Amino acid sequence: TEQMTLRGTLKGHNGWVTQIATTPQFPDMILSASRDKTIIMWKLTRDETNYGIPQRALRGHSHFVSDVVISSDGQFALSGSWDGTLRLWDLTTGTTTRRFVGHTKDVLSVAFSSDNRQIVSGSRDKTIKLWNTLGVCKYTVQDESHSEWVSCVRFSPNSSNPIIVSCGWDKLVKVWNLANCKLKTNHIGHTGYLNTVTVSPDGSLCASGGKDGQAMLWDLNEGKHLYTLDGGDIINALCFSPNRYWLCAATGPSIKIWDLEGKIIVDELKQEVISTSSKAEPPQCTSLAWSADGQTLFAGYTDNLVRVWQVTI
Amino acid sequence: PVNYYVDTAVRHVLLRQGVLGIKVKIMLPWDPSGKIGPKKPLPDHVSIVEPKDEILPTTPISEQK
Repeated sequence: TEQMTLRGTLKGHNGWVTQIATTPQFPDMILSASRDKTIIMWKLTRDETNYGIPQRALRGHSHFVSDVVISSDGQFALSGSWDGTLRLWDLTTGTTTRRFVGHTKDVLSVAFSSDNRQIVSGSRDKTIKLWNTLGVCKYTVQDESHSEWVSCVRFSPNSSNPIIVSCGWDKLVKVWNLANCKLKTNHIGHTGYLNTVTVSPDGSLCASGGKDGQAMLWDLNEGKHLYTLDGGDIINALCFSPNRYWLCAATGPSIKIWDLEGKIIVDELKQEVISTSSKAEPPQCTSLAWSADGQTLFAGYTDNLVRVWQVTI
Repeated sequence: PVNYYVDTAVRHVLLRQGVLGIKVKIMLPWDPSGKIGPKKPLPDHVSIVEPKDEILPTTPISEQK
């Protein structure tokens, strides 16, 4: 079966990498966020000396940047921050065209709609919130929301079932109808708080995880439970492959992949030892992205680096 | 905190042998709203909210509206 190998590393940051984002429109570009308050745009290269260079940096947020996402045309990017404000960036000039305001705490995740005509967000303020791209808020979920911090929000990629999924510190996963503005279904099972939720590109399955170290699968349209996978110590991020039936997870200092035909671990990715006089000797992995080609993986870390892996035979 | 938790007065009284002094000081109770005392707490009085009503066991289930 297929096996990963280390390609190279990217060095231009002064705090933990918080997220990475990519598109099929520009395969020599990637974009990433950090606790150093700024978003970096990278020029990738196939040169033997170093795999990429910081090309531009976006500087307008006043605390940490928590989430970042790119428009399907590759012209614009959207981001949230621990300063409680949400911003839309023109990637050609490196300037914000609009600013979104109306949360009263601290913003943990954001997404674009699959048509890119609507925006959604989640926060420590306990409210999910919906926005028009002209910067005006359109609905607020309030009493039916999570009882604790809203950790994540995501859209289904398909057009024929317009719904969103979410996870929170009250250890529930919830599913919501877009046009009707209402809750559809709870899912219950996890013992710890939740860090992440994700959906397969065919629009069929969820995955979710957090402190309990378990990845659990769920149906989007059949409304029911599927099998549980033990990850290890903790789950920081999850993603599906774009062209294989694989789930991938970032788990403490290591990254891991499951082949879902026959439910088996393909490989686990680890770091060369730097001897350290304390517990948690290695730095942890914080975020993942597969390239639009599917053949290469980007991963971010608490040691201010992005590490790149290829597939091999 | 002395500027809002302590109430004070000083007075004189004249008796046949001369003047005596009186001084009075009172320390007020904290009153969150009601005007018996100040609404602002003392600077080193931290208080912790109690955890409630959790269930320890779980098993995976789904619940539609």
